[PDB]
Amino acid sequence: VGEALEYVNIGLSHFLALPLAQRISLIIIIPFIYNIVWQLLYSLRKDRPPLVFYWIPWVGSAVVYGMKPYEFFEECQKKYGDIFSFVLLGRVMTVYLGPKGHEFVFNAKLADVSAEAAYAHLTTPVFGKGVIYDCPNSRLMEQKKFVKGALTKEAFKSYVPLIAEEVYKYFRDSKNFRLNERTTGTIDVMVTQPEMTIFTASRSLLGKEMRAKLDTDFAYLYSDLDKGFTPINFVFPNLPLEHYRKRDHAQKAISGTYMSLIKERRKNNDIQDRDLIDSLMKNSTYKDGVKMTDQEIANLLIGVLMGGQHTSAATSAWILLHLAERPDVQQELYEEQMRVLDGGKKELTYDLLQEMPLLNQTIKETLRMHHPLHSLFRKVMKDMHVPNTSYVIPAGYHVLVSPGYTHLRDEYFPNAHQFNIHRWNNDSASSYSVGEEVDYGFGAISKGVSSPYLPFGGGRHRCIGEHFAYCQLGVLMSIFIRTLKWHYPEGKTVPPPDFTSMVTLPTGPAKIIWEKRNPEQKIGG
Ligand code: HEM
Ligand SMILES: CCN(CC)c1ccc2cc(C(=O)NC[C@](O)(Cn3cncn3)c3ccc(F)cc3F)c(=O)oc2c1
Ligand SMILES: OC[C@H]1O[C@@H](O)[C@H](O)[C@@H](O)[C@@H]1O
Repeated sequence: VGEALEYVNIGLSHFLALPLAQRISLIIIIPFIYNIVWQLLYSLRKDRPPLVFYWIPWVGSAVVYGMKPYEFFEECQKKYGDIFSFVLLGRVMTVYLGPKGHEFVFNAKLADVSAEAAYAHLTTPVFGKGVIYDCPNSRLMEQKKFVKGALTKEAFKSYVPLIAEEVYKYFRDSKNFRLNERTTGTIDVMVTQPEMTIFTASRSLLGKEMRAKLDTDFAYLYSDLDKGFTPINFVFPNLPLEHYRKRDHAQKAISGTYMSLIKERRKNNDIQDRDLIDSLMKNSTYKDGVKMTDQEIANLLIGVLMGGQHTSAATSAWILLHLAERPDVQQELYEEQMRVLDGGKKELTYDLLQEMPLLNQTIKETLRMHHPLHSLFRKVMKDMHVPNTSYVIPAGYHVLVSPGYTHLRDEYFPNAHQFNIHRWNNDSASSYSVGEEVDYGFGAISKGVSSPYLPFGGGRHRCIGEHFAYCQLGVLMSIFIRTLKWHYPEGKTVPPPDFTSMVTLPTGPAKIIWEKRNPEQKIGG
């Protein structure tokens, strides 16, 4: 042994007498070989879920998971079952597919997992400090409560005409439409839908003043900030490049605009119930008496508007794209519009939107086939035992849940790759809590999260924007259906999703051809 330990020291010094080319070679080949050896030893472990084999250390399965995560999940499921782990850019990700996985991740105890440890670098450089994932979970819960106070049924009743006004304004003024001058045209829906989404959301949630700013060069800052909302932030949140300086500058200037309005309303004591800014000005004191700063209010507004921006814009893009090859669905939806709105002689209201089940089923079905968020993550903070298994998920791992994968499984949605709005007949609610409820701080929500359909997540991190999204999408599609027909250019069909973007938006350019149902119809103003 003593002689062996001498030759270890000798071996260590001979390593350094190696030619530098042979040294860097060993610096590479040794981790490769050890990674394989480590995986082979790891597969022996019975308190660990199977780990997907991978050749490149640290990188792991990043390429196949990044580009086609559902195909990746399906292959891993056949080989290993519903629980399995894979390496992703230096992280170990433990996936739990299906309703039991929804339950394991979305209902995990607060002390067991942390969303903000998974997401802080993704969002904080875009939204700003002190909100969403740049704060403890208890602050997030109350921020969600504050925002939900502007998302009441009475708010939605007031938002519907404002959103309708913005859609008609876009049809009238946008170069993509100009309905008073053109009866047919071609659009890229990943151009039109982001613009319609920010116009309708800024007008209703942010209010008249902030919508007005979008008619100026200030809109360029929104574009700059929006570019900053990218999954590259997971690995490179800050780099000395113009991309990041334009983003940071936009965050400062946009939040500065929000703060200017806030401080001006406070100065004049002009604080009503007009928008989410009014609401947060009156309702943003935490339960320990600490008040959100004006900077934090502005940053929360950015986060809310930006999250709702990308999910909603992608979703209305997918609705239009699925309907472009379904003139039968367009026709059905049009008949429902004519019946509910008395041939168009009734103005659309929030109440009447609730009397349009087929419209709401079309949104529901689009969200089944196109979950905007294919993977939701948490960092594991304490060792977690997987029930009915011998598995223990150790702290330092991440858990990954994918309701969007199960949305596309035949076992839960027969013919899952068929767009069929009638699978939701007499089940047209955006979601339906069936039994026991629980309040994490922002209102009672469903205690169970085992539904195979979870477009809005569940548990403490559940979306609070579901009813706003349905309101916004409902008004927008109601008007689209009543005003236009649309179809594909010859030989085109629904594009595949881009799974590497911030949401699973359509791979572009995704073009449709519209035509006015009434070429003589004029939009005033
Ligand atoms: C069709 C549209 C949308 C879909 C499918 C959707 C989906 C989701 C999902 C799956 C989650 C859970 C995230 C997780 O568990 O990690 C979530 C959370 C959230 N969403 Fe949405 N969302 C949509 C629109 C919106 C809108 C319009 C807003 C704002 C008005 C919004 C704001 C939020 C917020 C504040 C959270 C809470 C994040 C947390 O607690 O960690 N979402 N959303
Ligand atoms: C490369 C592919 N991969 C795998 C690594 C990706 C890619 C992008 C993402 C984005 C995610 C994401 O943006 N989550 C945050 C969000 O929940 C979104 N959101 C909910 N409702 C509306 N927006 C949120 C919640 C609250 C809010 F105030 C703003 C928000 F933005 C995510 O979770 O995972 C990802 C995984
Ligand atoms: O969002 C518009 C408004 O909705 C109202 O019902 C809320 O009570 C207000 O706080 C909010 O400003």
